Amino acid sequence: AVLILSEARSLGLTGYDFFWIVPSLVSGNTELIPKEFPSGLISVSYDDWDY
Amino acid sequence: VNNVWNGMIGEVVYQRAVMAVGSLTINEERSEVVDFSVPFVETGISVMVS
Amino acid sequence: TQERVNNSNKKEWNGMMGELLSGQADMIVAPLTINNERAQYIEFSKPFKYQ
Amino acid sequence: FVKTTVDNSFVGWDMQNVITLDTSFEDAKTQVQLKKIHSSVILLYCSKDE
Amino acid sequence: SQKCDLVTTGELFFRSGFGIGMRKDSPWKQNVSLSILKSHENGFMEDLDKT
Repeated sequence: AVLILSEARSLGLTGYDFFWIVPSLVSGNTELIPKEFPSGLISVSYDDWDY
Repeated sequence: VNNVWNGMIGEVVYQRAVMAVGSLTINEERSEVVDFSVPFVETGISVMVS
Repeated sequence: TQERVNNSNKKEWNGMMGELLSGQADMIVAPLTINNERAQYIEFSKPFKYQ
Repeated sequence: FVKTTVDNSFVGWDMQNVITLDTSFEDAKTQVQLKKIHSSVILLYCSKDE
Repeated sequence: SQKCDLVTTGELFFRSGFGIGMRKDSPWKQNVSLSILKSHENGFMEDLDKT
């Protein structure tokens, strides 16, 4: 996913009017984030803060 | 009223939404604060009786 | 209206609009219909009639 | 010349983006600029090596 | 109406008013059009048309 997003950034698919959506498999450990994930990356994940 | 507007024109003037579509109308005091564009229907005023 | 020059692919304006465009006048006060082709490079005013 | 003869024609062409490649095969500005081509009649102009 | 020997078949199609053409780079625009509106509500234009 990181490679795909980095490659597609140059092509212009991640501008101001695109909303990437991705399952919990790529959300990872919710602590380490590489310098390839654009902001606005809605991704359903299991709860780890509420209870 | 009291040197302030309200509704459509009021929200347009105070940089809140750059558009106003609907049943507006061209006037002389209105056009001095905003800028309309190419009227497309013929309005006016008329009398209706039973 | 707008016509084409003789034996060429260029575009030319004849009559009222051509006279106005070539620095020969500033107002066209006369019966003049509002059209998309005209309004490309002339700033109109609010209409004073409807027909 | 292309710009001045495409704005006078009576057929109505469609000017897309015009691209210049200052440094050939620099893979820092050639790739990003070249990757966005939504056309089919590319009209390059180089000497022989470029 | 004046030469009472003809008729006007049909009602209307492609309606568009007249106007006062001026060049794009002219300072008279913002003061001319407004004036027309100010002259379109105090019965001046209707009176002139009636006359």
